Amino acid sequence: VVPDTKPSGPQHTTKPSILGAMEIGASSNATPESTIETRYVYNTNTNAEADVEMFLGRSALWGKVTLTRQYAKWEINFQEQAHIRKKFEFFTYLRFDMEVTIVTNNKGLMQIMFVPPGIDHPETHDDRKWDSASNPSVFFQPKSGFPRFTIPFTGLASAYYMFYDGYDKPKGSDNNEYGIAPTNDMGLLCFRTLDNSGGNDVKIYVKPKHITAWVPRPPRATQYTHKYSTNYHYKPNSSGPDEHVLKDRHFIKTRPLISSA
Amino acid sequence: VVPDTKPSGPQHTTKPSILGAMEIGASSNATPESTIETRYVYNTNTNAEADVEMFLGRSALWGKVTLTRQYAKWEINFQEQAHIRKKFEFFTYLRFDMEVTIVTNNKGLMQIMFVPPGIDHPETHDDRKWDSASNPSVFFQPKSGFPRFTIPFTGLASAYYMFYDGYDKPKGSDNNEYGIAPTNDMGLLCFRTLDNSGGNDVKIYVKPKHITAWVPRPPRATQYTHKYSTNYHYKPNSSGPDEHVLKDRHFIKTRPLISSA
Amino acid sequence: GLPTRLPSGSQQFMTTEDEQSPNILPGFHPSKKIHIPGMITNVMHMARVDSFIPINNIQGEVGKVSMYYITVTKKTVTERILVLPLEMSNTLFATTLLGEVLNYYANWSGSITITFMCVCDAFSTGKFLVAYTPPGGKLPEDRKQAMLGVHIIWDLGLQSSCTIVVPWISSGFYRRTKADSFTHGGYVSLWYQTAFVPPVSGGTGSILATCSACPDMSVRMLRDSPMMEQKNELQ
Amino acid sequence: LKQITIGNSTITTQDSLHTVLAYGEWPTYLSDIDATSVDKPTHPETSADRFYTLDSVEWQVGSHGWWWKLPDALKDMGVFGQNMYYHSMGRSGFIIHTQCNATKFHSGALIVAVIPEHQLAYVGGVKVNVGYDHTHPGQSGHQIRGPSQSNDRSGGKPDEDPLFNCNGTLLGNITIFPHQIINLRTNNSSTIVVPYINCVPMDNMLKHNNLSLVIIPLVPLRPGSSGINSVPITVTIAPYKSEFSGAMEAQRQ
Amino acid sequence: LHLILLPATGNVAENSPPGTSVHKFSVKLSASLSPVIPGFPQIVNSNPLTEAFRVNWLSGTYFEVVTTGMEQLDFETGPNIFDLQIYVKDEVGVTDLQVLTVQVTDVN
Amino acid sequence: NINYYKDSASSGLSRDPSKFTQPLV
Amino acid sequence: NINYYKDSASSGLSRDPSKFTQPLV
Repeated sequence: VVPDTKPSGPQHTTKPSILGAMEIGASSNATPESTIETRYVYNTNTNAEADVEMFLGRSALWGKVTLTRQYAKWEINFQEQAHIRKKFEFFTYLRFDMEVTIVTNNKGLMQIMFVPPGIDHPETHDDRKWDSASNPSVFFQPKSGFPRFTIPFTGLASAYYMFYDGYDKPKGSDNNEYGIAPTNDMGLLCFRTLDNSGGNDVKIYVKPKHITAWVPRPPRATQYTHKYSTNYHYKPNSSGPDEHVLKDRHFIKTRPLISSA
Repeated sequence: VVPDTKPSGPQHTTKPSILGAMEIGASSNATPESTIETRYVYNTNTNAEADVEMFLGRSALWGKVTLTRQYAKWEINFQEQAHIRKKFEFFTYLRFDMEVTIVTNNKGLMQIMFVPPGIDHPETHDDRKWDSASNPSVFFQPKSGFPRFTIPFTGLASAYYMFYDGYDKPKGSDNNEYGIAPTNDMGLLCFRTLDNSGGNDVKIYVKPKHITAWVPRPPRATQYTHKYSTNYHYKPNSSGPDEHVLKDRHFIKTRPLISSA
Repeated sequence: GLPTRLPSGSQQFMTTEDEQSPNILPGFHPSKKIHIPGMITNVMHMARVDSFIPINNIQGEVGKVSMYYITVTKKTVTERILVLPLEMSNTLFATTLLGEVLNYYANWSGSITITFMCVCDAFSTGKFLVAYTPPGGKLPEDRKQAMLGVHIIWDLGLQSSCTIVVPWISSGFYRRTKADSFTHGGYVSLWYQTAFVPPVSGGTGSILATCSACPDMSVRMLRDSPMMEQKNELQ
Repeated sequence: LKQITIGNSTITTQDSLHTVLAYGEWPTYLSDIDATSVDKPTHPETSADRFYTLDSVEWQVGSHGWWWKLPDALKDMGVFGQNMYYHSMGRSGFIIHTQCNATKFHSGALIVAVIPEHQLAYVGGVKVNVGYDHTHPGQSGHQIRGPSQSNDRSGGKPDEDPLFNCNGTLLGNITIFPHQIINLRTNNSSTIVVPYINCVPMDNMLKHNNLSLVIIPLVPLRPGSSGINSVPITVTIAPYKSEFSGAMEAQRQ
Repeated sequence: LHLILLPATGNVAENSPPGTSVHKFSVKLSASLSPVIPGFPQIVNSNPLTEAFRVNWLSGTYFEVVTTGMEQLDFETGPNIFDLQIYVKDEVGVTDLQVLTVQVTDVN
Repeated sequence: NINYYKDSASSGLSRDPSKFTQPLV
Repeated sequence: NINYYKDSASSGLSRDPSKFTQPLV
């Protein structure tokens, strides 16, 4: 819980608990007992809804796909949906198992093949690569059930890189890849339908659990432009004769006059 | 249980347990042992069906909606259904968690997004605002299941205001809002269908539980006219040249003659 | 067979539930957890770090670093320098660490810290009155009215930063994040206490301000934040 | 007063604040419980751990800021650089010391921060990885040059807007990082101790830059009554508790 | 009175011709609609001391800060930053001082 | 507190602010 | 008396008339 408020009478002190220093890079400890006359207040609120586990552990949407010919593919990443990508880009390193739930409006009999990294996925339905011996697969009938399965932390390091300030190839190389793109791939999910019944919309809800965030950061203050790319200059009109005009798309509203708001 | 009846013989007392006073604002304690000759009667009835928990805790209907284009919206309030609004307007302050059940005749795959206060809801189906990261959402298939979820007490005070005799803005303000309308909003539920199968009728049954009623009141003795408004003058015919005639719509029946009923 | 019943709410997928799920990839051994410095356990710990407020966010300054400071000078008469309406949805707070954490939550209840710093020469001095008009109270628009609420008066010398602790004055127990008229938080107005006297005739001083949360600040009802949008599709 | 002595070199200050300790941890060596390679790491400990002072930059009216990538800035600073090039991996904490002093007539402020994984944004438009040559400028630093529509777009130039931290996040929230402020009114230097912050025990010192030192002129530099319109800023970085492993040929060309 | 948009920072190029703009500000008339004295708003002081900042009149209640060019801006020599204060003043008479900071860009 | 899948990664959700706000020596 | 959702708000229904009928001093 949060601490209670202590009483505070009139104080005439020579050590001001108000005059701090912003330059020292430390925040002030000034509680309202230092500025005014407080009363004892049994305060029992908790920030239990703010800890990383309950903050991120809510099973948001990570990606949508569309079964074209009873087949669709999705490479696991949080980079497509800005709302959850921002909550992740709060922190630098994150370590979490994830719990994938598939909300599909299809009807019939579907199959999900979690392709671990480094192998070839089925390039279409009724491919030979679907008969797999070791690639873990999930069968389900969308009516009567939502398929769900946990992927443990597949990291190749002690955490996930939300931001990576490095490359993967040495200096003189030519196809160097900035960012977190090479640092990790979580495989991919290949969906197919064995029947013909339902729609084609598949939503992948992923819930980070057993989270352990590592380095806080300034939350993203600009709308994204690409994935894995942390650009923010939006090039809105590529066709017209202004393509070289780059919007900014921030969220700082302006007020008409200071000292009047 | 209720107390047993005690025996009572012929009494010639000088302290009448009958002559009370209505002016003192206290009800009389006169049990039938004070007026007549009673016998001991082992009486074991209970008023267990009358306590606030079992009186209000019955999961009544709170609102209906109609999925227009696979989309409908409902702001949580007990103000639309008079039968339950009356049982609530029995008391002044009420504190309760509520358990929402959705009875939909739709077929397919629906989604309910409980939008907490202060944010923008999805203004239609296939809106971008549906891919949310933190707004708690409920997916279900109406066949094989009735979705149900508990909303704890979201109060901003120690109870809910059934009646509020105040405004929200100071005196000189212009859009002051009388009543309980500003005192609280419980968010809203946005329904959509991902398939196309079923009907459009959605009923929201809400069950107050862990109730704690606080101040009794005279139960509403007139049919309602608006919500949040506690008016009772019904303006029945707005079109015709009588619009300025206001019915009353009370439930007091008249008898032909007193001393004859 | 043991008799079981499936009440309502037992074939559904609620995004915010807490269930166990079958582990795909069994026997999988995650890489060891090494000690990385800086571990965080609670986002409110982010909401307790001071962050600058864009106090000069006028239509010519947004997008420029000059939107973080306002310029004060020597004026003969008292003036209202700056007003910050305590609304954690206002673009002043909604862009700082405090506000950007609090905007994920529908309600917040606690005390705020606001640390004013004056960046000027070593010979410039001055006194400012930092007043907080409690909820329900009109914007002061005169120092004789502003000084009746919670206010402090900070000098300027050998130490430049000063903190006003906006205390938790409220009727209810929680104050809505998206500011409305019922739970409004009041205003924080900065007034010239005696002046700002620079060492020259036309000297100026540039004032900044940071906001943070006191240890007794709390939040509830996590929601989507209005401080992020997605209109395009990320490719 | 203050004095910081690492091997062979000494830093002295007179109007200095309390030394910031990034995330409350001092730089330490790699414990056996956290190590993953088998080869024995090398510990220079006196020829690598010392104050290498990079070039001085010119703080003018209109300078938007400078950022130094680490350990890339020290890649040619003595035996620390020589070990960076001759070892497959390496970890090191740093002791970053910033120095700027003007006068009792000058005014202004610098927000001196230390960003782990400062993944820079592209200078705009199409999806293009920022060039290797630009996020690895060496000790010369990188002048920020400020935002504009006329900045070059070729070769993956990094972002030049100092308000958005050159990465998309607002300035002023940068104070969540281990930082300090050089207010020419009160202090004239800033010291920051940073441990090795990375999710892996050691990684290549050339491909990956863990830290990034960023100095932004929060408030411009007024000359006041004195004809001095610019002041030099000097950055004196010192590795501390550095260790490398996996010897090999020089990763130069 | 309220000087609209003027706590603010300007930008002039080094080799700027006489008459080039620096900033555009306006003025609110205190909701009694007393106009501004025809000579005002003006510039009372500069930070280190300066001319060549004249405050012209654009059409309406919009004003503008314009370098008149009587003094030359050479950024490679000083001074480089100016802090002008603007004094709007209306008929009934209620002054308002606000400060405009002028920075001189470095034309290569 | 039962774990029905006999595995650690299958469990549900699991459960000092001076590292920031005071990172001084 | 088992609580299957490990939470208080998830439970089922929970469980002196002189404050009225005699509010005298």
